[PDB]
Amino acid sequence: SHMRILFATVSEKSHLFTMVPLAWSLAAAGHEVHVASNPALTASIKSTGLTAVPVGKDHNLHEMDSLENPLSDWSTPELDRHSWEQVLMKFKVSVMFAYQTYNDCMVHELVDYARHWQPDLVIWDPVTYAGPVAARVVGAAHARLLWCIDIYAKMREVFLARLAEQPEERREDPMADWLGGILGRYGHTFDEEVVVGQWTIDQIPTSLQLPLSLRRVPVRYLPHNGPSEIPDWLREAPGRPRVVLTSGVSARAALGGTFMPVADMINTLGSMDIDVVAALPPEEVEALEKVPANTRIVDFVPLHALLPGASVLIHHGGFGSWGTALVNGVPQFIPTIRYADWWNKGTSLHEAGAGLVVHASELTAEVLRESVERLVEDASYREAAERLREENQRTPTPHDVVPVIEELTAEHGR
Amino acid sequence: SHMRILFATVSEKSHLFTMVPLAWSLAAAGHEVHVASNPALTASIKSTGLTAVPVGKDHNLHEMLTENLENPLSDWSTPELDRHSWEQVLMKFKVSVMFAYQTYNDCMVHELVDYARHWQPDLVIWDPVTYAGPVAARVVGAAHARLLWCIDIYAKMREVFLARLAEQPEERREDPMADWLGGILGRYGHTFDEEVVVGQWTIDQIPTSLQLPLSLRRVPVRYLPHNGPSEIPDWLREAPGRPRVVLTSGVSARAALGGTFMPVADMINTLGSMDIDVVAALPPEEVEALEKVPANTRIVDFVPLHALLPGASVLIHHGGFGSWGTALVNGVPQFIPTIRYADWWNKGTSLHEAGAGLVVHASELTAEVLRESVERLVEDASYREAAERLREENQRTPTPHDVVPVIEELTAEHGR
Ligand SMILES: O=c1ccn([C@@H]2O[C@H](COP(=O)(O)OP(=O)(O)O)[C@@H](O)[C@H]2O)c(=O)[nH]1
Ligand SMILES: O=c1ccn([C@@H]2O[C@H](COP(=O)(O)OP(=O)(O)O)[C@@H](O)[C@H]2O)c(=O)[nH]1
Repeated sequence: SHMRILFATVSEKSHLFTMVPLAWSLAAAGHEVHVASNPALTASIKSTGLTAVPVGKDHNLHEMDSLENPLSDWSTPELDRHSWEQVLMKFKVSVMFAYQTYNDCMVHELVDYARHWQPDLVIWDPVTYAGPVAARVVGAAHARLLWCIDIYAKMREVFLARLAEQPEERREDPMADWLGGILGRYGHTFDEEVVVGQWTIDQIPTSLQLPLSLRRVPVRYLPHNGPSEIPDWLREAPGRPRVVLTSGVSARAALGGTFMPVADMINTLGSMDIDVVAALPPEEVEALEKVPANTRIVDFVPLHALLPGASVLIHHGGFGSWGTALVNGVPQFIPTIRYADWWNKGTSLHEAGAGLVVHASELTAEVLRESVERLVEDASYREAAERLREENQRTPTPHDVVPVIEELTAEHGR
Repeated sequence: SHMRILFATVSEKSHLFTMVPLAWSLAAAGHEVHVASNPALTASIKSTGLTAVPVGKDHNLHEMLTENLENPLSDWSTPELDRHSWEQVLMKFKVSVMFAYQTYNDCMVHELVDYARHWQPDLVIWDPVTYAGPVAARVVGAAHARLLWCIDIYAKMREVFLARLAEQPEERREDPMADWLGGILGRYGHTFDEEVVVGQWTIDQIPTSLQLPLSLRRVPVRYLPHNGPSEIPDWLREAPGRPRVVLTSGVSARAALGGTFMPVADMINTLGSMDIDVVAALPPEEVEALEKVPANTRIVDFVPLHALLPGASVLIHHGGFGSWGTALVNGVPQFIPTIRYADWWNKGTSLHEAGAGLVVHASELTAEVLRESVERLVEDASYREAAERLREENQRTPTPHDVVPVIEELTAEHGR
C-alpha cells in the first residue's frame, strides 16, 4: 500500500499553495511525498512542511502592456467559437510561449529524478506537462490536480473535435509533437492521457466546473495561503463592513500598469463607511500619498484568518483568493482580464449572483464604489455565496479521497 | 463536525516537529488547526505549513540550564514505586514544576487562555510538558489530549506519586502540580482535575512494545518523520559503497551534555579512521573548533534524516525523538551515548534491551567504545534484525489519517 508520490508544479508559489492540503493528506496516510519544481520555488516548498526536490534551471517566463490578446483567450472554449485554424493556433501559441517556457527548463531533470526515485504516482499542476512525461517514462500512475475552471481540458475537447473533421494530411497536434517528441527520446509513445491525466482531482465545486469526459475526483478546497501567523489586531471584530483588497505580483505582471491604479482604488474605498484591509507589495505601498483613516495596509495577512466576517474581497481571480473567499462565504469583486481562468472565475460567480466581475479596463471610481455598495447592501450576494460555501463543504475532503487515489493508482500504475 | 483545533507546545522546535503530521492529518480532514507557542517558535511553526499563534513572552530556560542537568532529582528514567519514597517523588515534582514546567509555561499560559477564550477551540492537543495547554482547554470546556514523543515517564512518575500521596495522612498531603495548575485554574473560576496532568486521552507515537503500561485512554498512532524544512541534495543519489554512519549533535546535545564528555571533534577523528562513509550534521561552532576534516567524512549544517537514513547502517545521537523515530522507521541501528535527561536514557535502553541498538552513558564514551559499538552494529546482523522488527511494529500502527475519526469521536464524547 505504501507509495512514493511525486508532486510536480511550475515555479509559481500561487500554484504550489493549491496543492499543499492534498500533498499533506497523502503524507498523513503514511505515503512519502516529494514536491518537485525549479530551484526558484525551493524556499517556498520548504515552508509548506513538504520535502522539496529542485529540478533543472530557472526560466524567463516572468521577464517575458497586458497579457490579454485573442490568441491567449481561452475563456470561452466552445466549438461554435473555434474553427480548426483558431483552436490549432491557440495550442501552437500556448505550447510555444507558456508551456515550453514553464516546463522544458526542468523536464529532463524531472524524468531523471523519477527514474531514480520510482514514484508510484505523480500528481501534477494542470499546466505542468513535465509531470505526466516523467510519470509515463517510469510507468507511474498520474493525475492532474485542478485549481482551475477546466478551460484546458475543454479547449482540448474542442481541438480534438476539429482535428477529427480534417483530412488525414492536414492533421497536426502541437501538444503531441512537443510531448510526444520528448517521450520518443526515452522510447515512449504519446497518449492523450499525458494531456489530461489518467484522472482529474478537482478543487472546483461541480456546479461551477465545465462538464467534460474525464475520470473526475472532486475534492474540497482547503485554504493554504502560504506561511501565516495570526496578528493581535484580528481580535477586534470590525463594527462595519470589512472590505479586503489584494494586488500581488501576479496582478501587476499580468494586468500591467495601464488600468486604474491601486492608489486610486484605495482613495475611493477610503471615502466609504467601511473598514479596508489592503495587502500590497512594497512598490505600490510607497507610490501612495496619504493612507485613508478607514484603511490598514499590510505586506501580507493570511486570508483564511482575515476573511471570516469580511463583507467583500476585491482581487484579480487567482484561486487562493477565490477559494478562500468562497469557503468563507464572502462576496467577491473581480476586476480582471481574460488570462488563465481568471475571467471564468469572475463570470462563474457573476452568473450565480454571488459576486461581480468587470473587465479591468472598464474599472472606474464609480464602478468600484457602486460594486462594493451592492455586495454589502444587496443580501442576495451573501446568500448566493453561502450556497457555494455549502457546496464546497459537502465535497469530500483530501482525507476522504485518499483511498480513492490509492485504488486509482493500483488500477492505472505499474 | 467541523472543528477548531489548537495545538500547544513549549518553544522547542524538536517538540514542535513531532506534532506536525498529526496536525496536518486533522487539517486534511477539513478542521482548522492553529499552533500556539512563545514568539521564539513562530518562524519554526510557519515553516511547517501550519498557522502560528504567538502567545506570551520568551523564557530563560536555556540560559538557566547552561549556566547551571543530570542529577538524582532530575532523573525520571526509572519511575518505580520501589525506588521512590514519598519524599523522593514529592521532591521530584517540586523541582520539575519550579524549574522546568513553570519556566516553559508560565510565560504564555495566560495569553493562551485568552486566545482559547477568543477562538473557542473544540480540541486542544498538547505536547506532554506543555501544561498551559490543558489549562486553556479546561477554561473553555474544550476536549484535550497529550501527543507523546516520549516513553511516558511523566504519567508513570505521576502514578508513583499518587500511590505515595494516598499513603499520607490527609493533613500531610501536598501536590506541587495541583497547587500550580489548580492555582491558575482557580483564578479563572475552575477546579483542578487529574486529567490536566495526563490529558483526557493520550495519543502515543511510541510503539506499544516499548511504552510503559499505564491507566490511560491510549490512542496509538504511527510516527511519521518530520525533521523540519528539508530538500533532497544531489549527493544523496550516490548509494554509498560501504557502511554509512550518521552522527547528529544539535543544540539540545550541546546545551544538555555541554562540555564534560568526549568532544565531537574526537568523535569525528575516531570515525575518520574507519572504513565507513560518515555524514555529520553539526552546528556552526562545532564546525570551527575542528582542525582537519577526515577523508571519509562529509560535514553538513542540515540534512533531512528521512532522506539520509534509508540504506544507512548506524545513527549516532543523544536520544531525541526525531532521530530515534526516523531511524526506527528506516530500520537503522542506533548508538545512543546520552544522559538521564527527559526520556533520552529510556530511548537508549529500550533499543538496547530489544537488541536493536546500543546505549552508553555519555561520561563513559571513549574512542574504543565508539569504534567497537559502531563495528558491532555494522557487523552483527542481529541488530538490523531487531531494528527491522521495530520498523514492522511501527508500520502496523494506524496512521494519523486512520486515527482522525477516533479523535473526532473522543472530542464529541469529552468536549462541550
Ligand atoms: O496578504 C495576502 C496576500 C496573498 N494571500 C494569498 O497568497 C496566495 C498568493 O496568491 P496570488 O494569486 O495573489 O499570487 P501571488 O502574487 O501572491 O503569487 C493566495 O493563496 C492568496 O490568496 C494571502 O493570504 N494574503
Ligand atoms: O542534520 C540534521 C539535524 C537534525 N535533524 C532533525 O531535526 C530535529 C531537531 O533535532 P534534535 O532532536 O537533534 O534537537 P535540536 O538540536 O534541534 O534541539 C529532529 O527531527 C532531528 O532528528 C535532521 O533531520 N537533520
